[PDB]
Amino acid sequence: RVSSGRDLNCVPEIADTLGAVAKQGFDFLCMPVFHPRFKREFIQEPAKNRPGPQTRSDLLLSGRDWNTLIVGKLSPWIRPDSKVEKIRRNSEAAMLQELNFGAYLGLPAFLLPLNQEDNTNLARVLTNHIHTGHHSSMFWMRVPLVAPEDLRDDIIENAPTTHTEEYSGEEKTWMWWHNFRTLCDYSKRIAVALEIGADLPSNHVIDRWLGEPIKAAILPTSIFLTNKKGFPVLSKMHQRLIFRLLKLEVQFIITGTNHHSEKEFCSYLQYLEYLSQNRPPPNAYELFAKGYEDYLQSPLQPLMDNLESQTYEVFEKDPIKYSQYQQAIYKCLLDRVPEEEKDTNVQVLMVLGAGRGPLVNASLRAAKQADRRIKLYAVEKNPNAVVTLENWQFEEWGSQVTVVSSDMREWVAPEKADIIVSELLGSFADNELSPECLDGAQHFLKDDGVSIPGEYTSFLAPISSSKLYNEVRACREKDRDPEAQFEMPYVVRLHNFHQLSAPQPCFTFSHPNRDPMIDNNRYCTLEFPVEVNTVLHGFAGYFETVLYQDITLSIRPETHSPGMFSWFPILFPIKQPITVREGQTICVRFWRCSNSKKVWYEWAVTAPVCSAIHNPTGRSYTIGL
Amino acid sequence: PNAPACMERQLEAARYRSDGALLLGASSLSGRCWAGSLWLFKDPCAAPNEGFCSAGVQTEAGVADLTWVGERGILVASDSGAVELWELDENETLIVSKFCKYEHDDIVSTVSVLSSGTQAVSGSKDICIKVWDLAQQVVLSSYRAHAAQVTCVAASPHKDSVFLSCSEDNRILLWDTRCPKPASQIGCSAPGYLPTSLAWHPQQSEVFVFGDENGTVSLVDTKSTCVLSSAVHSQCVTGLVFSPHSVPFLASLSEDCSLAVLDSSLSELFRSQAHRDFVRDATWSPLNHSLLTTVGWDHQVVHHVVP
Ligand SMILES: *CCNc1ncnc2c1ccn2[C@@H]1O[C@H]([C@H](O)c2ccc(Cl)cc2)[C@@H](O)[C@H]1O
Repeated sequence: RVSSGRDLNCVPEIADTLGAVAKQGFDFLCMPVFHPRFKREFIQEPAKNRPGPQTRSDLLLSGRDWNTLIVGKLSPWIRPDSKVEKIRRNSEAAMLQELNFGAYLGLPAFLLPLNQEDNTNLARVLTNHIHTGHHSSMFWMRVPLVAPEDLRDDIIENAPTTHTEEYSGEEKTWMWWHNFRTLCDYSKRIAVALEIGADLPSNHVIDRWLGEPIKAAILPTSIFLTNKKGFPVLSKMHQRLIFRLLKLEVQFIITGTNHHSEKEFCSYLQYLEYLSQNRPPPNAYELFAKGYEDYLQSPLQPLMDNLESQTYEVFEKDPIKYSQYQQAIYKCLLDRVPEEEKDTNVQVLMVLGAGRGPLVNASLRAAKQADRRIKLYAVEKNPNAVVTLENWQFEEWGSQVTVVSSDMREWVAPEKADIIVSELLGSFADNELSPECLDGAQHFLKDDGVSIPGEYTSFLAPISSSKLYNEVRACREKDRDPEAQFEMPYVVRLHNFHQLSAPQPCFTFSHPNRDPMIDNNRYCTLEFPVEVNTVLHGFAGYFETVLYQDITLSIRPETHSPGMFSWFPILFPIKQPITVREGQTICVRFWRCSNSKKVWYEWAVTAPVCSAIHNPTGRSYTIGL
Repeated sequence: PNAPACMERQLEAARYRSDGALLLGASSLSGRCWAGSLWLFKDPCAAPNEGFCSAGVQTEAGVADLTWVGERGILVASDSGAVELWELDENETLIVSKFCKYEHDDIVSTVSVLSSGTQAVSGSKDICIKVWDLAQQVVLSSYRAHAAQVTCVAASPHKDSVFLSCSEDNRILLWDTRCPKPASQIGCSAPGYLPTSLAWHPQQSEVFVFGDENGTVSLVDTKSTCVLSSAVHSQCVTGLVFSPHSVPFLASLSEDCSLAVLDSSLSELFRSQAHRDFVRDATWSPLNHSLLTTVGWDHQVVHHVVP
């Protein structure tokens, strides 16, 4: 089912019109709150002293209906950016009046057009309304994919429609929004209602609206084609855009009169319903993700913090993860234990960070299908998890499994290991400090020992998302640096965003670490070719890991282990967004830093312009050793 | 007389027929119900009084513009997106929906009947202009030439294929449906203020006039490229109607609530502060060429005697 509303600019009786609209299947109505033609004077006698009511009464609907069913519409004569002073002044007073009435009625939203380049005074007035108390209404800026000047019929003989391509010119409606929303200081109460035309622009123009807070998509009746039976439908390119828009959960607004007068008006809506039903259904990754879209979270630090029971349960319920660990152990045992020794040679196998035992069980299940013999140690520092291990051990595993209740860097071991197994990896690979752990744990690996995992690599990609930028921006908290929220990574199911460049590897680690003098500190420079005009708000992080040989795990989208929903991507924000023009290179710099107590990341953009270095000295964000 | 008891507060249109009987359009722009109505007054001086009138009817919606279709028919620009044709019965007592076609996507704001009288052209906030067949009850052609609301469309007095239009995109278009690209822009050099009202000169087929949103009326000779212009009003020029006089006078109305009457060189002859709200129309008496009738949103029907 779709959430969908009707747009009208003529309502003779609210009561009847709303009833008519509910009948046809719509969830809400967009209508004027003063009559669209009812121009009003605020300065000049005599017209200013016009008596009578200025509009209809709020008594005409229940407060409930006003709150849920009605979206206000600015009167289309209101022109705050006219070149005529008298009109600018009336339009100010008028805009304020209409907006203050919108808020008086408790309307959930209120539409305003962006239909020219200069909306500066319009933004000024709206902004001032927003800062006149902390009332919660939304503002939908009605803006078209294609400016009306660039879709006019080619019928003025001495003013033809330009037939040459204008890459930047064709995106101009995006920049109207960008300017307008920038002026209003990225208010969360200002969203886009994107109006779709009969002919769509080129793909890049549609791609500009990736990352933007599209709350609504306006579909005129005129854009609908007709199938052979007379019903209204849409071109396959228009259908593509609708499928993209359904993933953004936008409210669909239908505007204009009925052109398919052979059929009634619920048909237009019933088409969208049909299109909603007939999308590709929610896959095994995207079933769990639902709920967590663009929801910022703190990255776990299972070293510094002791993970909760339900937290272990989440990351345990992921069968792909463990069948791959089972397989990587299965294969390793074979390569180390020849068939002739399948009873004499017992492999010393240490799970480091055993949690509640799923890698212990995967280590058992693997030693069965390979028909080799294994002595297990299960090291876990979380004494709450160790409760679960020792209960498993007494009830099931017997003294095959020695549970060790220890930090792996404190533990003195009875014997060296043939295989160390671990899952100390986070969404940016090394962000739970797997390197530091396994380095301190290296002294109790046999001279010829194996680590599973043997390798992991972090990846980065630049992104545009004005939605997430604002989401981060909203994480200000008392009693700390007011920009600290920008100097820290979030784990998040990135959703409304545009990836500006192919992921590239950032930091790689190897275990066992042969290199005599080690140092897990790092400095990496990445250059991201960008082929679009866009605005950079951050860098998405992902990772890959080699458990053993060809057996791998990945959340890098292009090599994702299918159906591994555990790990969402990471997000490194930046403080000020950076304009990027098509053909430019975004150069970013990442450092992994540490002292003996803390590890952290720092980062900056150097091209096309420089940012500040983010998180210097881990002032805003550190990972505890 | 078979009509509504109360007529709506806001009078939009006022047009004399060839015999002298007054047509009135009214909408309600405030209050519970936002609709409109059509009214005939064989007594010009009895208007706007409802029960002492010749005929009347309610429209579903408001009335942005109307005009006569000859002598029996009334063409209507609705808020609904409808062009509607209402025609009198033979007795001239009822007023009957002849057709009501929902063809524009937003409010229909301007309408003008062509010289044949069997075709007409409507303009709208949906940015389109449409040419209509009044016998067949259809849109023959539909043109999106403009980039903003179409503010005014005016048929050529005598040439059935020619008409003006003007829009909030700052364009004044001379149309000629005979040409394959029918529209043609008439640049008054700069981006000077938006065109608000239009009127062809009734005796010179090459001439027209237009008013702007800054209260300036201007004299245009099609080809020459803005002869003369006068700052007549202090606010938007809502309408321009030339008189039926031999060397005619030009009535100019505005949102400064003032009528003015102008000569060949746009010099001011008369001026009336009579209205206390916006002046929405003007129509000259075909029985007395000194007389001029205005309506307003103050619900007055003034009758001016012009020297
Ligand atoms: C690396 C330094 N110290 C150390 N010693 C022992 N156990 C450690 C540890 C650091 C983390 N951990 C344990 O590793 C487990 C791992 O992070 C994890 C997380 C989720 C799931 Cl489902 C399994 C395993 C944690 O259990 C952590 O305490």
